Amino acid sequence: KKTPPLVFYWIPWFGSAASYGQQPYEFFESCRQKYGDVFSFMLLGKIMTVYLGPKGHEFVFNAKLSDVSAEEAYKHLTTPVFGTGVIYDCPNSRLMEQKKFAKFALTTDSFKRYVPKIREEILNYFVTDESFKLKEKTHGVANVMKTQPEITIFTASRSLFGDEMRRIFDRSFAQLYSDLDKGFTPINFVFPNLPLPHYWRRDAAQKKISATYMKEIKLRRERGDIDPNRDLIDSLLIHSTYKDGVKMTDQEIANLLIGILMGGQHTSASTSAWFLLHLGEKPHLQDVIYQEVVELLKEKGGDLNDLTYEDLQKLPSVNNTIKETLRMHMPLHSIFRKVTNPLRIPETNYIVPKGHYVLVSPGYAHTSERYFDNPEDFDPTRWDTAAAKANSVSFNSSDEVDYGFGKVSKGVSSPYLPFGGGRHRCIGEQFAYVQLGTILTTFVYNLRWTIDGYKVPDPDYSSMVVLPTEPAEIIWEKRETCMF
Ligand SMILES: CC[C@@H]([C@H](C)O)n1ncn(-c2ccc(N3CCN(c4ccc(OC[C@@H]5CO[C@@](Cn6cncn6)(c6ccc(F)cc6F)C5)cc4)CC3)cc2)c1=O
Ligand code: HEM
Repeated sequence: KKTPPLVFYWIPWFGSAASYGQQPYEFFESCRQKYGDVFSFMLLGKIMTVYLGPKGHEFVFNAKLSDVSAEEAYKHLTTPVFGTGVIYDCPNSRLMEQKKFAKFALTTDSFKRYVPKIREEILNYFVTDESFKLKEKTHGVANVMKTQPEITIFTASRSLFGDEMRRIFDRSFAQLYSDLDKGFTPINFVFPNLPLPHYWRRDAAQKKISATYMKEIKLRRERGDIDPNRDLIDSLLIHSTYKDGVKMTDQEIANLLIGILMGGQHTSASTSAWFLLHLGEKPHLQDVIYQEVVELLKEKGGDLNDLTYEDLQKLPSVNNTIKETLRMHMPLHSIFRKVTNPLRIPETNYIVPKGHYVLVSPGYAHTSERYFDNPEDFDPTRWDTAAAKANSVSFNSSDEVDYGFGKVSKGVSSPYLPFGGGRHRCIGEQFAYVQLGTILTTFVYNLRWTIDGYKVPDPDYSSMVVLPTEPAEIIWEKRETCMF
């Protein structure tokens, strides 16, 4: 009566890892139907306490700074991958402000600039890459698991870092990111640093990529032109001063960029991968977006005026599509807080011993039939003339709160929380809809793809983000054959 019911573990230290590791939303539901909303289950030595539904969103995201802590849970996943000093390798208050700094490059004025850039890179890929080669080919097959992470990393790189850094990638140093990218695996949670080639190439890579950003930060500064609020590198050059007057070192700034680049790239890659495969099973939907985009362009020329950020606003169908994939495949299937003081689940007789791991999964409610009718059908129409990414789209108090990076909703009690809530809330929400929006609109305008006498592959949950199975590929044709 004082603790949540810990459950059976197939092999004990191993715990429920396979059932949960194989499918969390299924595993969660099986327990719910005979224990209720909260229950514990052990995993890799660490036992896991879960709270399902909106109320579990409140108890976790809105937990006091003293009761839980995300630094503890994420430290080894990120630090060895990004670097020291920043993001979970520092007090919470340092993290909060590092958000404030970064947000200055994620504003409406930046976004208007980012869209043409982001589109321009996509068009580079359509031509130069073997997957498409639109200039010479009219048919094609694209492995979305290859293309999307490359398109996402090139688009993010160009928007947030600039054109000098995007030209540096055209080289072998591209490799260094593949090596650091491999370092970013849930295998870190338990194995942070081992002596085999993987971990060495990963530490080496980090230090060389950190140097690359340090040198560009250096020159961009001394050269003396950091004036346009061009990007994320500019905004950290001018804002990197904490409350107390302490100032981030340039290596620390460099590690933050790496953190944010890889952080944003993985999540956004999944979602673009997923709405390509899903849009491919239902090509009817692609033509909905295509008609809407052409009607917006108006009378002649494929586009009367190349599509802008403001225009991206006027396209509910594009935005509704992004909301549906984030519902059906929230890249982050489970979010953790390590418990630092015993917690008294209210409207309950439970204490969560200190030292347990607290797991919240908005994705469950997203996939849940208890909260969405026909939850496993890809139907973006369910968003009824409501294309907003977020608002207090659910109940309880939704008044505002400031944790040090801008005022944010107090109430997190919604079934749909793809970007989370509370202090660790995502700051990249609007950058994603822009980036993904531009990828989507650029894709349908030039290509019409399909899905090979089949339907969407089963998701793999064994990595950072929820990704598709190995033979994941779309077969494209051209909506207009002659353009160069
Ligand atoms: C079946 C055999 C079995 C045995 C074991 O072999 N087995 N096999 C396989 N598995 C297996 C494999 C994996 C798991 N994982 C459980 C834990 N999951 C996970 C996912 C995401 C996480 O997020 C980390 C942070 C959160 O915020 C981010 C992200 N972000 C938000 N916006 C942008 N980025 C962030 C923030 C800000 C930044 F600036 C940067 C950032 F990055 C980073 C944390 C944890 C992964 C799956 C479980 C089981 C097994 O159990
Ligand atoms: C669809 C794409 C994205 C999704 C679904 C997403 C989702 C989330 C979620 C759920 C969290 C909360 C994690 C937690 O509570 O522990 C989060 C945090 C965060 N995200 Fe994102 N994110 C996305 C893209 C981005 C991008 C593009 C950036 C940067 C440009 C970004 C930066 C962050 C940061 C800095 C945090 C805060 C980490 C913390 O407070 O501990 N995310 N994101």
